[PDB]
Amino acid sequence: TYESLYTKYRDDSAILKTEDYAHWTLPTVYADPDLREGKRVNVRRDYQSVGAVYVNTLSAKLAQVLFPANQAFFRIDSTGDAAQLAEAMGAESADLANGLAELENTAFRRIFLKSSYHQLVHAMKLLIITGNVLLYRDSNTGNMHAYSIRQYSVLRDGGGKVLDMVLKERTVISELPVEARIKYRNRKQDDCICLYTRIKRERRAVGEVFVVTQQLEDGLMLDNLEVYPEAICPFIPAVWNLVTGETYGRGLVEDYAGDLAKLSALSEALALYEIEACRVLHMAKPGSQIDVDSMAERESGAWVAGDPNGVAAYEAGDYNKIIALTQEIQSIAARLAPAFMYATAEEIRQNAEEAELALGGVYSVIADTLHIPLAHILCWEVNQQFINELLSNGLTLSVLTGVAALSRSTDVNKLIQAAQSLSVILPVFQNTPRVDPEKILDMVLTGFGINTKDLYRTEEQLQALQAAQ
Amino acid sequence: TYESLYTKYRDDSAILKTEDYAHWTLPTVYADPDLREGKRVNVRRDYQSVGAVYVNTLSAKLAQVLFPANQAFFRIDSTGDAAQLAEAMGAESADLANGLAELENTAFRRIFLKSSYHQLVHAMKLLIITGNVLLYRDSNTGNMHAYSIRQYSVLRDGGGKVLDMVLKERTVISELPVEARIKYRNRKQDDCICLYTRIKRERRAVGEVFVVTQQLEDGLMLDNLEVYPEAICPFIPAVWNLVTGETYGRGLVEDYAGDLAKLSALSEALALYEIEACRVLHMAKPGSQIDVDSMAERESGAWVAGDPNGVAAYEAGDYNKIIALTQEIQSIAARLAPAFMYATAEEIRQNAEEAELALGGVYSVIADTLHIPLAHILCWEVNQQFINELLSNGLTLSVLTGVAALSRSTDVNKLIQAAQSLSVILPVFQNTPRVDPEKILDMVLTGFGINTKDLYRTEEQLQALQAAQ
Repeated sequence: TYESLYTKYRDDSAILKTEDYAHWTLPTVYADPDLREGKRVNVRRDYQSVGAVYVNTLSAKLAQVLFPANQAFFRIDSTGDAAQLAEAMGAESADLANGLAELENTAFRRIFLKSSYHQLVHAMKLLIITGNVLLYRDSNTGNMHAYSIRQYSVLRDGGGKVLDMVLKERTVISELPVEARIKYRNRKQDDCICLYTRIKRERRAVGEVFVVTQQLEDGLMLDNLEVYPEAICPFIPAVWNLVTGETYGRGLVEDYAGDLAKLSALSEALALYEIEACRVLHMAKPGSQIDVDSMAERESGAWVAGDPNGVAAYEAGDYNKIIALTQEIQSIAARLAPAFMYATAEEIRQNAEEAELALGGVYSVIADTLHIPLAHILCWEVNQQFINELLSNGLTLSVLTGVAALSRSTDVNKLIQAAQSLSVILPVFQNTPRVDPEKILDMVLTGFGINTKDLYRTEEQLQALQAAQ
Repeated sequence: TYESLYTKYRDDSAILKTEDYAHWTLPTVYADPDLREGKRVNVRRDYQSVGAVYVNTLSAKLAQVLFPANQAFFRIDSTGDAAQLAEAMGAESADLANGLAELENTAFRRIFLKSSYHQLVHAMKLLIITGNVLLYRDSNTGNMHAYSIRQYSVLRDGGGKVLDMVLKERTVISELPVEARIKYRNRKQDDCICLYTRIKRERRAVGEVFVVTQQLEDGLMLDNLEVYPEAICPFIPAVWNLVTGETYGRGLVEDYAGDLAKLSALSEALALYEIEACRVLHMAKPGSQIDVDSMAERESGAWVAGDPNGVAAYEAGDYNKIIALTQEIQSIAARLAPAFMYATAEEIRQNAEEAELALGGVYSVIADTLHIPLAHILCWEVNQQFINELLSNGLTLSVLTGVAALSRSTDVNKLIQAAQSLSVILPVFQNTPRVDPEKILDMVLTGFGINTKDLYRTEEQLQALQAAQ
């Protein structure tokens, strides 16, 4: 009876309010799937297209910053406890730094298989306009899909923890498993049948757990029970702005509804004036001597008798109004521009920082709510054994995010500077025997923020080098 | 009776609505083939030509970005499972990297044989204007063809999976096989006869399958049964924008119909004024002393008696209206410009990124829906055995797309930078024996994102080099 839960957990007020926001920017992203059965039903548009362009540009731009195509978007600290991390893979105490880097480098490419990038862009659009999205990642094939709030509903506490979810989907009988298709032997046409999925949180001895099950419209279960640890669950609900106490988030467009509402009416008035500007009439002045028939029926080049100014073109003075309205609309549009950001790894650094400045602190929220689970899922896909050992014991991987994934990104810059300075300081002091070069080295290296333990040689290596002479 | 299915699967509303979009941009691309039998039937044009220029420019530009002429448009990851991939070709563990690169480099040239590029451009036009296209690739010869929704119809579930298709085509009796031409012995003229093809999805033990069959108008089958795995099917339906629940997609032009509709009327009014500006009349003022006969019939150079201002040229004041209308039309046209993008491998990178920014996230959709099957088809054409082994077992090739085919494109840039930095850091630290050069190497290389396993020498090679002394 998952239909009962699905209906119970909905919020009609938010669904009804979020129609205008879509109507002002991109109506086709928020279309109701329950009013159509495979045929077009018309969708109306608005008198202005500024919102569409702004939203398209911002959604396209956000994808490049969050998911760069030539470097990983997450880093592993590993400073917590190297013992267990090294014991899981079975490597030396120092080879962990190389192994983690190899895993991170080889893992992030998996996000570009089987059209995931397009779904990511669609999810960004959904988050910007409606502020809610559910993301499903299939490990067997490598494909993803994004859903709107018209196909799912969630339940959470006052503290924000998600407790339950239900998802609706439509299909046909031919797609069902052989076990369940023995029933419904009649009516084996391409008739549509609904399917429901439920995700529920539960706790076992070694931690919390998510349980997945499925059911048809008429109560019948379909087995397929699966259990995942909370860290590697394939379902990811996300929010843009979440007011404490509520269940669903809010979008960026909701903060700027007044300007769009004030712009649509001006656009309508401009359209009315432009349509009025298409009257082509010629007026014959009354009280003037003219020969209308000859003027209107003679071939070009003839001579006629009458005043050379007895006929004039219709004039209403509506051009100045168009000129005036255009300037006001342009001024409002320009004033709205900054809010929507309309205009080597360091380039990505600066772009992300400027996105932080423009958005106001949501880039960090998006990074926090998306980067953490995807990293675990991809790492599990690339190496099952290593993650299985970590989850069974209870401890979990540490990941850095929030414009802070520069752990292995821009350390070479801090080494180049040290090398440049060491080439200027050491040539001097070579003659003076009172200054120890080792202390200068140990001061300069630590000054720039480099852990000397990853560069200095061990005692055994020095002894071997001295012996090899 | 494939005619019944063909008629059943059509959507008349979309077909009737999509006429205006073609009429505003390029009427000849959407002409009905069932109203003509080999003779011209006139096609009407519109008062404005902005849409035609914009569509031509965008369609021409899109082809260069998607299908560059001097590098492959797809890359193979191979990180999934090198065991089976190496076992299929019969190569070593490390020679796979070279073999895959060779295959990718030698495969992509096949797209330029026998006039495929023109069909690709036509398909891009069709996608932009109507948002639907069916693409057929013939392996025997190397030619392609593109069809509009006036010649085919498709069926899909609520989830978007395509289940069935039907295609219509016209020909003559002389083209039929000898087996079927024994019938229809009479009427062996060049009379036109229709032909129908059906593509249906079905599942067998080792995966899903597509079945192709043909039939004439009068029920008679023509044999030619063929079976393809779903991955290497030669038919590819595509969409530009697909609203969940519906069957056919939507085009880019549909988002900007209001501006074009508002522009056509202004163009008509401008044409009316321009036609009015062709009245050449001379008016003889009433109440003035003049000698009209002498003025109008004497040779040039004569002297006449009369006022020097008794005759004036006709004046209606319609020039200012032309000046005004031109500015408004130009302003609207300029405002429409950005939406249609009107204005070394890195150049292609930047061009594709800017296309991503302008379009709003469709470049990725087009790449996802076109690159994946064409890669498999071309690879099968260049090497049948390798693909046959992979498909029989069940596993499939992994391909990267969505402005993410840079796997083997721009790795040399990340190596040049490392080489430049290594030439500045290693000259220093040569005197200090406390810093190990190997650790600096292993840090700098991994910092830029290079898998050291493809550069470092193995233990055996080092031993051999040491012995060779």
